[PDB]
Amino acid sequence: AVGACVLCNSQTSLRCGACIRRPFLCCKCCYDHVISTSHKLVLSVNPYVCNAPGCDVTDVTQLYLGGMSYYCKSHKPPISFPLCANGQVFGLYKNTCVGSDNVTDFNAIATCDWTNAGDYILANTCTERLKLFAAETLKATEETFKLSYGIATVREVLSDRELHLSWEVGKPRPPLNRNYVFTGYRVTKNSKVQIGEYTFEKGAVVYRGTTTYKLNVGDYFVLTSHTVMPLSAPTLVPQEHYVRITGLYPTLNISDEFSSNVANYQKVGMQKYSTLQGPPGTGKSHFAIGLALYYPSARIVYTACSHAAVDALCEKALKYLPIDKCSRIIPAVECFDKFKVNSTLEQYVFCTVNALPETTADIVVFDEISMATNYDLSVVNARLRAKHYVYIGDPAQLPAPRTLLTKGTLEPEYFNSVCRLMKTIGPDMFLGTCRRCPAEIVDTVSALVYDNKLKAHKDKSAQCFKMFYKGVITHDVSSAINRPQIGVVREFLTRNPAWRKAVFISPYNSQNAVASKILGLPTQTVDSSQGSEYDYVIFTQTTETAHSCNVNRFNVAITRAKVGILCIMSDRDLYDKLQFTSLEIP
Amino acid sequence: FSSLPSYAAFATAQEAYEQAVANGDSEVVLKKLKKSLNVAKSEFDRDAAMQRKLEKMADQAMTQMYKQARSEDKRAKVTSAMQTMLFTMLRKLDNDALNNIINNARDGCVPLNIIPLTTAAKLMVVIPDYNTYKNTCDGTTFTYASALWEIQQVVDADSKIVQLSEISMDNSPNLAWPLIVTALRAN
Amino acid sequence: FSSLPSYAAFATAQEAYEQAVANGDSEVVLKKLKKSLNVAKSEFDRDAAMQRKLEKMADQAMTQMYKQARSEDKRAKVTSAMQTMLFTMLRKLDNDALNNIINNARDGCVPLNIIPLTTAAKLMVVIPDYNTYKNTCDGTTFTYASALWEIQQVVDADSKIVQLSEISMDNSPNLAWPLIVTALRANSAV
Amino acid sequence: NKDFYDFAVSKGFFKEGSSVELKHFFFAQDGNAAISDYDYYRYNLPTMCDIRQLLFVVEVVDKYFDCYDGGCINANQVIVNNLDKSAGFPFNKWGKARLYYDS
Amino acid sequence: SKMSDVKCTSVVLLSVLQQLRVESSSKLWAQCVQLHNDILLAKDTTEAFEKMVSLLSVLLSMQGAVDINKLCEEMLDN
RNA sequence: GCGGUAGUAGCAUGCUAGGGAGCAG
RNA sequence: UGACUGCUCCCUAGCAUGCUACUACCG
Ligand SMILES: [Zn+2]
Ligand SMILES: [Zn+2]
Ligand SMILES: [Zn+2]
Repeated sequence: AVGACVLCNSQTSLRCGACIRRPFLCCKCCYDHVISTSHKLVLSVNPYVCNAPGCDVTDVTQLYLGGMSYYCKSHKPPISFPLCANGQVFGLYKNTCVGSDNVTDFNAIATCDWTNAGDYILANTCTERLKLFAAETLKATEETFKLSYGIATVREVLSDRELHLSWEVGKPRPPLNRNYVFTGYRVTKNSKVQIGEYTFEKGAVVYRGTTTYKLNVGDYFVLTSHTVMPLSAPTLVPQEHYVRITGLYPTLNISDEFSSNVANYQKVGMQKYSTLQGPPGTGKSHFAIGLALYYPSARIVYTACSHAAVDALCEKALKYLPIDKCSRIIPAVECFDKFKVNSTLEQYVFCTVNALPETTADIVVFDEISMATNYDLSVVNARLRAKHYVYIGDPAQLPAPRTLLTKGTLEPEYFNSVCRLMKTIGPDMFLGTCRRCPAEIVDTVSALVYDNKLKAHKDKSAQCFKMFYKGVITHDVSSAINRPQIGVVREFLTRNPAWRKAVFISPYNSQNAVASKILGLPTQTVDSSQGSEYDYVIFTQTTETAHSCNVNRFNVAITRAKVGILCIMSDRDLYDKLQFTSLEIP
Repeated sequence: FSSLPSYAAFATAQEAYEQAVANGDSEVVLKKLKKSLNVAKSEFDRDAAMQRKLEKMADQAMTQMYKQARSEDKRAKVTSAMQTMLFTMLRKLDNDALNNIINNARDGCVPLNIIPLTTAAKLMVVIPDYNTYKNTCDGTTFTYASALWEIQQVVDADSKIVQLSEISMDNSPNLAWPLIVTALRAN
Repeated sequence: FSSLPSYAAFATAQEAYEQAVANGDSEVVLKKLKKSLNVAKSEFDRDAAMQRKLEKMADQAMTQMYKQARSEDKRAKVTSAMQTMLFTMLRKLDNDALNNIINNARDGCVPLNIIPLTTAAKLMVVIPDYNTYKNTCDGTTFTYASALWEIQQVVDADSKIVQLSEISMDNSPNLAWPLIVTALRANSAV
Repeated sequence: NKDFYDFAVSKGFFKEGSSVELKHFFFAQDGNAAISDYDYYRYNLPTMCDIRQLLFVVEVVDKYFDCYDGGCINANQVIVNNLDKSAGFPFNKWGKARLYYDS
Repeated sequence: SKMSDVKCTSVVLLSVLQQLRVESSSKLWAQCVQLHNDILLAKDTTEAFEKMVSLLSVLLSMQGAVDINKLCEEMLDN
């Protein structure tokens, strides 16, 4: 009941009747919320409505406070004083209220459909708590506009990986790839019954098996969502550098295999938070282990948004240093049970943004912070009250798709809370680790956005592929299948012997789904190639209008290779000075 | 109630009539002044009580809403409130047996069943480290809950019997430590 | 309260009388003003009171009729619920044994206490302790009420399955003892 | 209620040897209590009476109950207070006594 | 004053035990109820204390349940 | 000059209706 | 899951009666 309106710094019991999150607005604050826009309904400890039987008044501007109750205008016992009067709304804290100078914060960003770029613009032009309200409202609008599409179901079953699928009544269908997991429920007569986790991309309906299934009649698959609760801890911690190396457990040996570790070790010695801007091969592979060995007993927590990217470190986090000192817990969802699972007690707790309880910790070393709003930062800073932070990440690592984009692409810097801070105050560490990624990618990628931080560490043997091509497009309701650069990729792989050991990633899974029918290259998604980076690669774009060929949405997915790459680009923007070997079409 | 136009009109009429009467005058002027004064006086006097009733009623309504909100808040923290209260009273009791068992549970040595009161019946506890064994178990007797017990069995996490002579300072750290002592109440 | 039928006449008379007063005419016009305005306000008084009485009467009538309608709706739904309950419990009467024992009666009337005793398909036994257990339902089939029953399931006070192999004299003090035994009529009904 | 107990203790109450002490509490019962309490009807036995003496005792009792008046009343003269109480079995699955006195 | 204190503490302890879903085990709940009802009827202050130890042992022998150490660091039990 | 009548305001008295709580058999 | 009666205190709403007061009409 009693929450907090903070812009006016006013405890409140009121809330707007028709709004996004039942937001909390004080007396004068609810007033200029209900006169600057149209929100003529409020909720208190009890809702304001005439109490005579059969009466109906939604409005509050004409209700009266009667005999320990509320009465109204059309049906009027008016022995009272009006509820809305004298620049205020009747409630508790009617005296200890301040008001708002910026009248149109809610009136600007809580009044639109939460999809324009102006929402995020103002969210970055906010305070910590105001931008917390912003991030929670973005999660709320994500779920509330995801719960407006259909539910897939299999009513007569066919052979697995090739079924039939009817959907729903009149609703449209969302995008097509494995972004939306079709994990619904089955109904016997009134109850919900074990179903499993599914995903629909190819349709005759070809399914990808997150598990092996024996589908029965009627089985329904759809994401059923709850609402993210309000959070009680700030996302970012204010920048305060340490007086000394007091309270640390120093070691005697110094890392040697890593050539950019000692100065950054000292930095962690007197740095409180740490974020950098890097593609694969930026210390995310070895520097975490470097800190792990350089301070043994420090409570250091790691996390990636999916377990297959936590695995990229955890696979040898138990080999480089003893097993007894790491863990991450697996809920049951694709998660890897390598470590000591169902064990809160550990030292180097690996984690996933989706789930981890809170006991205690002291040092933060968290991986990518990309595909979520301030929820990711806040849940992990609430997870532990830490003395040191390392926010490994990038505003372009896996930039959060803004659901149904309608109005352009915003500046990459404007991420949750730290990426705009990031290159306005400078990178937190001196760190570049190009021991897998070669210089052929580094040249272009660092000349574009990551200036002078990553090194041209490894040379190339003039095998990088160029072929001038414009291309033609053909789109579907939720994806697109490519004629021309797909054919050119085919006839290119028919020229070189040792090129059929690559990946076939796709902007939407439809490309590899169609290709599996006649060649059969493995399925790959642009969603998250979690901790799985390989040298030889076949990249494809099909349709690239606003999600692909705009900014560094996947310029890290252009950092594919180690000694050789393929990166198909059907536009004429990201080639300005790229010098791939010029060879003619066959 | 001096913030209403009725008060202003009544005050001006009062002043005018009082000045005219104190100056001394005839009957018709007094009659006209009082006929123009009494209506304003009644106008003031009605609101003078209506405002008071409104103010007290508003105060009562705010009181009632505060009470409802506080009751709703209070009925949602009962588990934590009760646990804190119980441990406060347990502090205030100040008994040696209760203090002994509370400290033992706080360090890790908890029981496995209800503590018996008779001169018989079995009690099982868990001893997770050598220091607790050093403090409690010395010889073949057991001191727990301000009483005396006699050890008769020691079982490890692997459920193998360990003889009493085995446990020693350096001879212990090769064992499954969460031991389980089963004793009976000495007379 | 502002467009009453007498409001026009009252306001027009007041305006005309006060204009005549502002004209500074003789005392006769003032006396006429006073009389006319007094009678005008007197006639406006009942027109302002009776209407307010009537509105409150109408509002009370509306409220009473609304609550009557709500009561009727509730009655209809409770009637539907009772009918559904009766017709649902009808479907378990075992209409062959019941008919067989009804026809044997000399006029169609039988005591109610002997209907479950001779036509029920399931039997439930509650056992306090082991001494009572070994005298009532020992083994796998027992006899009660001149019929043969065979055990189907045994649970405890916590509603957890208990196997007959562990209901012994030694293991008795390890069970939540208010045991419930379920059996079926053998050779007869289920 | 800890606040009231502390207030009472801070005023010289509940001392040793006092003549005022607590002996009224809320007692708790285990699972098989309702049936154990119902089993007290075993004290009800069939009893035959001395009829020639009961037929005179009833006359004296009727003499005692003689200064009142009674009879039957219509359904619109019945007074019921607190219509928000239980209606019994199986009527408690659908509402209180208000539902059946209104329907 | 040392007897009413233990009776009030026993009432609070039984409430705390009931909040932890103990009555889902008939034997444990019956024993707890018997102990609690026996404490309130006591006349001397030694039997009440041993029964109090027995009743508190039920709460102490439940691992997850509550945090003994946090509830001892809040300027509470020593 | 006195009384009657019609509204309006404050105050007091007893019932009816609604809600919250206490004790007793 | 919450029975039947009896008594008492508190708060609000309506009705009836009485007291006083302010204007107006009538004789
Ligand atoms: Zn609003
Ligand atoms: Zn506000
Ligand atoms: Zn109304």
